[PDB]
Amino acid sequence: MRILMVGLDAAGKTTILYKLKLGEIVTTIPTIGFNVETVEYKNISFTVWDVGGQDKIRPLWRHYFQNTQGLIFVVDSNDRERVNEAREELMRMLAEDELRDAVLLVFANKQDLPNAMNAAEITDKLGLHSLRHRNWYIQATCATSGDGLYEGLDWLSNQLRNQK
Ligand SMILES: Nc1nc2c(ncn2[C@@H]2O[C@H](COP(=O)(O)OP(=O)(O)O)[C@@H](O)[C@H]2O)c(=O)[nH]1
Ligand SMILES: [Mg+2]
Repeated sequence: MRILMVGLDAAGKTTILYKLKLGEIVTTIPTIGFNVETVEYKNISFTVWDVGGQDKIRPLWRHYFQNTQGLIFVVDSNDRERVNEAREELMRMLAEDELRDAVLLVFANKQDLPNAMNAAEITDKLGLHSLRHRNWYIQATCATSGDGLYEGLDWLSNQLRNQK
């Protein structure tokens, strides 16, 4: 099954995967620049990738959103420099029908980081403090140890299957 674990560059995508261990990741280069890591094997299927509009205008993203039922948002809580880079992509995932119920799994790892915004504004400059109604979920995620990952994956799985 497919859950699009979206996230910026160096957020934590490869680590989470390092744990799950869906087998050496085939990191090929589809479009001049746009790389996608089809980390899809067995029950789990993660079409890995990064942000960037929608490549050099190709309907592959749409076909992903259409068939996908999952939604794992990994927010480099630290990257406070490009902060809105997510909001920019998310911009489309706003109205999009294909991904209505799809539970957005806000894995907010890298919060305790000295660089990142102070403790309180952690969930501020993100916009997840006021944005409600949308289907989402956010718990303290520690990929290194493994914490955060459990509650997230389980909650998502249950919600999606149960909601319908
Ligand atoms: N200090 C520390 N480093 C992290 C954290 N989690 C992962 N990183 C490291 O940051 C780097 C980028 O993560 P990576 O998995 O390669 O990200 P991806 O590029 O977005 O797939 C790797 O060197 C990770 O080990 C964390 O919260 N604390
Ligand atoms: Mg990669």
